[PDB]
Amino acid sequence: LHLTAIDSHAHVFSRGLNLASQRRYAPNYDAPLGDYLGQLRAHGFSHGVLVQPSFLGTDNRYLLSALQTVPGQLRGVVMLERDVEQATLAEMARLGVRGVRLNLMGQDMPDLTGAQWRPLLERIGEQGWHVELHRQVADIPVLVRALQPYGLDIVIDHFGRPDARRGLGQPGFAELLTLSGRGKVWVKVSGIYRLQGSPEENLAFARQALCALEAHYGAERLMWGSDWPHTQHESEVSFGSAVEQFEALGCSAQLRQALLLDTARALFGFELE
Repeated sequence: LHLTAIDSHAHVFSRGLNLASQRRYAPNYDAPLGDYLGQLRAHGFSHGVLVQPSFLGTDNRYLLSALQTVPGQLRGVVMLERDVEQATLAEMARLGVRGVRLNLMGQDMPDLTGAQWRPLLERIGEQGWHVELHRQVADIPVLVRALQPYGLDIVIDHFGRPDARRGLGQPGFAELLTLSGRGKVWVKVSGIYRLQGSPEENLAFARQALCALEAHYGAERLMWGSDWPHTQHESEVSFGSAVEQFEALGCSAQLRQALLLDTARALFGFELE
């Protein structure tokens, strides 16, 4: 109910469904809506964004089913097949999805400026949906500049997935702090435990990255994510250990309100107050 704080980026999926529909990539434990909702209230956050989990591909049935289960409380982003009709996009936005995630990371580099993607890029544009990116920082500036012309919001995952043990002048992060984003570029500060480093190194870099990122994009463009249930890091990370890392960044009260509410509240339209 009360819009106290918003968690952007999170996944849900049932072990019984991952066993009944037969999947094998990264499905073992169960991440039901209830658990996530519990972990949310348990740490403050009242609203969240369900992002489509990679191992489910275009099947957004569970995400869609969980959005209706708790109306208004969640928004979530999906993954769409190459050619999709506006009809289904509208019906999804009506359900609460406000963006699409291409999600490459460990996938073959797509040519967004190409013609085999435009058919979809136009569909999401007419709906106002943003496009979520997830790939090495090295490729981010190229994917961003490709979606740049389409005039739509671009959300970058996990600091841009740079290398914690490489500095801010990294091959991809550098262009990021100098990118030409007409305020249409968002960057998510989440899952620092993915920066290919030690929990103490990623944390040191996450600290520097934030200050540099906000200095170029602004607080109204940075939002915090839990990345729950933290896939491939379940043993090391939990919702609480993720918040604790947030508290560790040492963000002033102002930025925290932007990273935990204001920003995400705008992009996903959580117009509640």
